[PDB]
Amino acid sequence: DVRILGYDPLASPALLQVQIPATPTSLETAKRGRREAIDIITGKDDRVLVIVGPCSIHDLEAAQEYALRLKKLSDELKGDLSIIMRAYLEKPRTTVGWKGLINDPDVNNTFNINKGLQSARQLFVNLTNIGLPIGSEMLDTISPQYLADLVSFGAIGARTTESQLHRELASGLSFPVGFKNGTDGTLNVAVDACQAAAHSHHFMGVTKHGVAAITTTKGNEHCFVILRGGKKGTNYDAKSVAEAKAQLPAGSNGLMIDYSHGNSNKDFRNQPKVNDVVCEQIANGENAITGVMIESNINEGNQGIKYGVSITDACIGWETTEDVLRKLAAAVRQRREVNK
Amino acid sequence: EDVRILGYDPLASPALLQVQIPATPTSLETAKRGRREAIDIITGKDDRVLVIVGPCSIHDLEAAQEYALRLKKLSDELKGDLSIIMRAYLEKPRTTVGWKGLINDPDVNNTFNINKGLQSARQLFVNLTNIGLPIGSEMLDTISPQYLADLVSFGAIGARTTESQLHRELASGLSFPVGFKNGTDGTLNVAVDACQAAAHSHHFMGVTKHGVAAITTTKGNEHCFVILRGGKKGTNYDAKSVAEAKAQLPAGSNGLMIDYSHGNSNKDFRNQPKVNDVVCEQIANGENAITGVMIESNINEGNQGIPAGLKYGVSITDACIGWETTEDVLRKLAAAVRQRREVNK
Ligand SMILES: [Mn+2]
Ligand SMILES: [Mn+2]
Repeated sequence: DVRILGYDPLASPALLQVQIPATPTSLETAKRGRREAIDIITGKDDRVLVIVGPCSIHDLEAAQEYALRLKKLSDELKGDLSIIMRAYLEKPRTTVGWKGLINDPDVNNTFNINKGLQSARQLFVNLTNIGLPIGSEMLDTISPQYLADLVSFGAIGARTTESQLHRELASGLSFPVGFKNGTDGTLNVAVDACQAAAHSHHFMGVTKHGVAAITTTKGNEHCFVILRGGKKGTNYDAKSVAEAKAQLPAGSNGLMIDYSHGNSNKDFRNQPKVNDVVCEQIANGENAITGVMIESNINEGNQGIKYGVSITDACIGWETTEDVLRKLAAAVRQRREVNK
Repeated sequence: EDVRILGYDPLASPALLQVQIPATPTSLETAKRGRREAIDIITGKDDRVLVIVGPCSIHDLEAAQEYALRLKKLSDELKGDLSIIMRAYLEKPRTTVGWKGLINDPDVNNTFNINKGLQSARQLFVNLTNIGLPIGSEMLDTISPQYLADLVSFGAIGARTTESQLHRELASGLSFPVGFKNGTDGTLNVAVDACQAAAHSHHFMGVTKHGVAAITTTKGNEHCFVILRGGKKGTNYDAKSVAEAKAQLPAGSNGLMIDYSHGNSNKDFRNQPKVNDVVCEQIANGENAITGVMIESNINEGNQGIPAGLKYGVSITDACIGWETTEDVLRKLAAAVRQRREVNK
C-alpha cells in the first residue's frame, strides 16, 4: 500500500438515512418522478421528460431558491412536461478539478466527504420535500447507497457510458437511467450500455451497512440514450435523430436530447437554439424524442474560483429557462395535434 | 430502493483471502522485481523493452501454468534485452454482455461463484509469480485489487475505462505502474489526460482490506503511461502516429507502449507479427520513445466459443497468436533492442 496515504472513517449509508430521514413527501415525490419518467420514455405518456437545472450544486440555499421557481413552473406546465431538477453532486473532470458537493463540499481542497454526504442528503431531502423530483449523475458506484431512495433519474456521463462498472451499477438502480453518447459523438456505446444494463449482473458492491458483498441485480429496462454531441459534431437535428433511430434495437426506449455540452458547441447561449430545432421536430410529429436535458441556473453564465451562477459549465438563466420550457410545452401540444 | 437488487451474498474480505492463500517469499520478490524493472524501463533508466505478453484472459489455471513455464524459460534467454511480464487477465470488459472472466464466473457456466473466482485468481497469481515470472492484469473492478495487488507488477486500464474518473482515482493509489489505453475511437488525448489525473492525489470512498467502505486518500501515481491500441479512426503503431503521440506528451511523460493486438490488429490475430515488424523497425532505427509493447499470446492460436467442452490452451475471449509465433516475435524484438543500443552510442 505504498500509494495509500490513509483511510478515514465513513458513516454507513444506513446511518445517514437515519440521521437525515426522508419525509413522506420526499419519498412520494421520488416515486412519482420515477413513474412519470418511466411512462414517458416507454411511450405510455405523450408529455416530454425534462431534466433541467444547474450543471452542479455548490450552494444549497441557491439550489433551494431555484427549486422553488422550477416547482412553480412545473405546476404551470405539467399537462405537457414532466420536470425533474438536475441536482448533480458528482462531476467528472477532464483531468483534475472540483469533483462536486460530496467530494469537497467546502470547495477548498479539504475533501470532507462525510460532510459532503450529509449536505448531499439534506439537499436531496429539502428539494424533494417541496414536491420536486431530482436527478443526478451516478459517477461514484458507492454514493447511490446513501441517496437512491430520494432520486427519480440517474445519468451515466459520456466518459463512463463505456464502463462495465457503470452498466453493472445502472442494472441495479430503482429508477430510469440515461446513458450519454460517447465523447466522440457516436451513439453505439450508449446503445451497448442500455442493452448491458438491461441484463442481470453479479459483482462486488457496498451494502447499506458499508461492507463489501456480492450484489445480484435484476437488470434495468428503463435505460435510454441521451444525445449530447461530441467530436463528430452536434446530434440534436433531424438527420442526427433519424440516424439515431436507425440504430436502435427492438425494445428501445425514447431518445433524450441534451441541449448543452457538445450540443451547445462550447456556448451556453446555444441551448435556446437547440430548443428551437428540437421543438420543430416534436411539433411536426417526431415521437422518438421523449426527453430533453438543459443546463439552467438562477443566473446565466459561469465563473471560475457571485450568487446563483455556475462554478462548472455555463447555464442559461432563469428567465431564459421559462421561455425555453414554455416553448417546449407548446411543441408538445402541437405534436398531440399531429398524432390525432 | 433495492427493487432491482435481487440479493447480497457474503464475500471473504481481502485480508482473509490473503491469509488463506499466502504469497511465498519468491512470489513477493518477483512482484517487486517486476515493478522495479518496469519503472526503470518506462522512466528511461533502462534501455530494454517492457513486454506485457500472454492470453487475452485466463480461464484454466493449468494451461496458464504451462504457458508461464515456456514464457519464463524465454524470459531467461532474452533478459539482456526484454523485461517480460505475463498477462494474467482476470476481468474482461464486454461490448454488451458475455463472460467477464475468472473472478466473476470461474466455472464459465453462469454460476457466478465470485468467492471461488477470487480464490482461483489469487491461487493463480501466487502460482505464476512463484516461478519468478512477474504478472499483469487489467484493473477493471475497483474492489478486487485489494485481494490481489501484493502480487501484481503491472496494471492496465482498458480503452473503455480510460476516461472514467473512478479508474483514474484507482490508478492513483496502486503500488505499481499503470498503462492507460487510448480510447476506442483511436485518439490519444483521453489517455494522456488519465495519466495526468492519476498522477495526482485523490480522496474517494473505497473498500479496505477488512471489506468495509472508508474514505481513501492516495498519493498519486507517477508511473502511468499511454498504451497505443488503435481504434475506429485507424491503427497507431507506425512512425507517424508515434511522432504525433510524442507531440502531445506533456513534460514529465513516461515512455509509450504499443499494443500489437485489439485495434492495432484490425480484427485479425495474424496481424500481431506485422505490427511487430513495424515496431521493431522504429526501435532498431533509434526510436527511444517506444519503451513497451503488448502481445495477446496463448499456447495455441485463434479462439473458440463456449460450447468442459473447451479445447486446451485456446482463448475463449480475443484471438491470440500461438506460442511458436510468440517466440519468433519476441526474438525479433530482442534483436531490435540490441540494434537500438548500437544506434544510441
Ligand atoms: Mn455540465
Ligand atoms: Mn483482448
